[PDB]
Parts: sequence; structure tokens; C-alpha cells
Amino acid sequence: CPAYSXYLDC
Amino acid sequence: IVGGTNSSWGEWPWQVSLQVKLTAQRHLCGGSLIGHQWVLTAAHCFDGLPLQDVWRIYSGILNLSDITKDTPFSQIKEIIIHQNYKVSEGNHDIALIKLQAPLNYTEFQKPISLPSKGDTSTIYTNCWVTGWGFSKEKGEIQNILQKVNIPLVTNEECQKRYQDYKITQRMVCAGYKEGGKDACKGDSGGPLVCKHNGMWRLVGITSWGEGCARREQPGVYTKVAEYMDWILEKTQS
Repeated sequence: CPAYSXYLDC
Repeated sequence: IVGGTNSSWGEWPWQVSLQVKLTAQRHLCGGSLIGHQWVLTAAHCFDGLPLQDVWRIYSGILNLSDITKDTPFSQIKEIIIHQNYKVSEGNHDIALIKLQAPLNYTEFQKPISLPSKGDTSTIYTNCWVTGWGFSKEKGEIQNILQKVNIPLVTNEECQKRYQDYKITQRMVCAGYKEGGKDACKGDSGGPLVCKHNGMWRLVGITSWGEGCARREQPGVYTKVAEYMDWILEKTQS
């Protein structure tokens, strides 16, 4: 996952 | 949304909820209606689920808890992700969604105005970000669409807070120095809209940020004006 992801499952 | 308040009907009629139905149904991302059959969102919403079959798009809804098995939804005909999208750095974080059937426009379901290619330099003073995402770090999806008023920040100021990543002219940042108001998990893809002359304009797409509403850590948005050629090319009849 990207470090500053907003993706819920991240 | 952190530090926001509950929205009323008709404030944000372009706001959609992008949900996935596998064994259960869940909101994953926001998006903005820009045409009868077009929704603009973030590329990163489709990282993992790039096939159209699992998606359901809800429009004309304020409260996710009001959704039942009889609530109408749109299906995806096509997902168009920017060709140069790179997951790790968040460059070109933008996607278009073609709906399988055109929506009728209502006071609760209508498109947001897009900016002009020249708006790259425009100063907007009255901007808002909306969505159903967490109300704090390590929080939960919110039922009622939340809204928050946030100032835009200069690329120069934003870059200082993200020395581990490049902030490009294709990105726009927004946030308070003292934090407390910001987008968060589950707001991804949703809109950053600015109000001028009684009209609302799509300026940003919620993209990435360190934590949520931390001091001196603005959120990063895709700058829509910088993708207007791409948008108009890809939505051409």
C-alpha cells in the first residue's frame, strides 16, 4: 500500500 | 472527513458513493458526477478491484444507512485510468467512470461544473471537501455525508511537509497549519469544490496525505484543471 494511502483497506 | 459537519439534502448533488459488493457491500470511495453517464474519481480507488463487475455507484443519497436492497444504483460500463498513473508516488491519480445507463438530473443528482484549463492559476477562497470517510484516524465510515471548509495551501508550503515525496503542479494541497480539519480514509476520489459567484467548481480530487488532520500535514488532491484536456478527450462522444 502507498505510505499515505487513503484507501480504506490500507 | 475530520472536523466536519453533517450535510443537508441538495448541498452536494454531484457526490456519489462507489461501493464494492463481494460477499458483503461496502463504501470504498467517493466520486463526482460530471455528466449524465460520467463520474470522476481517483485512480487509486481501482487499485485491487479494476474490473467493473463488483462496483455499484450510488447517487442522490445523503445517508449511507438509508441504502437498502431496493435503492437504485448505477453500474460501470468502462473504467478509464490515467495512462501515467503510478501507485507509489500518487502521480496522475485520476480516473473516469462511464455508467451503463445515463442518469436523469435532479436537485439531488446533478453534475458539478469542471474548471477551465486556465484555472491552474486561479485563486479560490471558499473550498469544501465532502465524503463518508473516517471522522478521525483509526475511525469508521460516517453515515451522513460530511462537509468541511478548508483553505488551499501553496505548492511551496505543501512541499515542505512532504520531503519524502514530490508535490507537482498537477496536485493541489489544502489544510490548516494547526490541523483538525481534513479528508481521511474513505474520502478518496471525492471532491474538493470551491464556490465563486454563487457557482461551485470542481478543483480537486481527494488523493493522499499523512494521517488525517495532523498539524502541518495538508492533504494532497489531484488538480482537476491540469487534466481538463485528458477529461475532455476521454469523454468525447
